[PDB]
Amino acid sequence: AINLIDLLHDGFYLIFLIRNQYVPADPQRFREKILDLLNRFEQQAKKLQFSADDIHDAKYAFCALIDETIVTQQDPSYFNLQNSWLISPLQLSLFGSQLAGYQFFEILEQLRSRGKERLAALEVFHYCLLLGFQGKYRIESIESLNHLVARVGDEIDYLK
Repeated sequence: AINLIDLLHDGFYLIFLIRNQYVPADPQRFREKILDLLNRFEQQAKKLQFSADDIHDAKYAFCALIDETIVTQQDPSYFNLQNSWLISPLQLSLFGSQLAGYQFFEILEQLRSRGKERLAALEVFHYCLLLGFQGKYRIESIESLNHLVARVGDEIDYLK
């Protein structure tokens, strides 16, 4: 009954704080807190017997989401947290990737297709979309992204 969204409950709250304009007092202590929460999340998700791909893709989505929340911030208070983060964004540090804007949506299309068998992973990718992740849709039309969020949400409602 515990979900992958619930294991990331501590990590998503810190996403919510940055969205809510809270600024970490210590950027590098903030970053090691994220890394330890992702290992906690993995150790706990592995013991609850979630598949290695579900664990991998939930952490991937959260890292794509935390990276873009931080880098898109325009208010000048975030200037020191952005300057320490851009040294190594977690997409690049943990996955060697800079293609998350596109590949988050490739992985999402794989999970929509797998439906019930990967629905724990797909609930995470939907929740990253409700907490502001845009990726590749930021420069394309944005209404296209709301309709995508709406129907992935519908499919999750349907799969229950």
